[PDB]
Amino acid sequence: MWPSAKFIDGRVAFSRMPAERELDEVARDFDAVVVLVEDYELPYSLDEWEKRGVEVLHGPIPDFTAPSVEQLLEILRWIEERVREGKKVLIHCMAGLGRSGTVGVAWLMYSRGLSLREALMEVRRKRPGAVETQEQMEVLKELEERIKLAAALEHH
Ligand SMILES: [Cl-]
Repeated sequence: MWPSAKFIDGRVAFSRMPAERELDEVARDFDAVVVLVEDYELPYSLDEWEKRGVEVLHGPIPDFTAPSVEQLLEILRWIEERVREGKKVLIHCMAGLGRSGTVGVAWLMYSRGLSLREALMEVRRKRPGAVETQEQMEVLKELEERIKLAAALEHH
């Protein structure tokens, strides 16, 4: 297991950007990768993943910014489809902090129904620093309220 990978359940991890020399290892350990960096941040083409038999969702998010709630939910749905096929999924930004941490917190709230508080404490335990900006934090409250609101519809 790639030591940079920070697992938030048995199948999904977040990390920093693998370097090109790290790709063979990351590919032996993961079947799918959600790449959250922008093109100019990458030091190799995303074909390198394809060549190694790894499925890619490229969901670029400019650094120190936040996805919208709809980008987040799109990423979550794709992660869920792969987990269902028996895959392991790595989510990665550049530093392993704000962007990939924001998605990882979103993954715990969606898949396990934990509060933003409990999810954020789990992600920070694995990587202190994660979720960097207040826009990142805001989108997570936005998502939390939507999750509560959707769970409330199902009760009544
Ligand atoms: Cl919704």
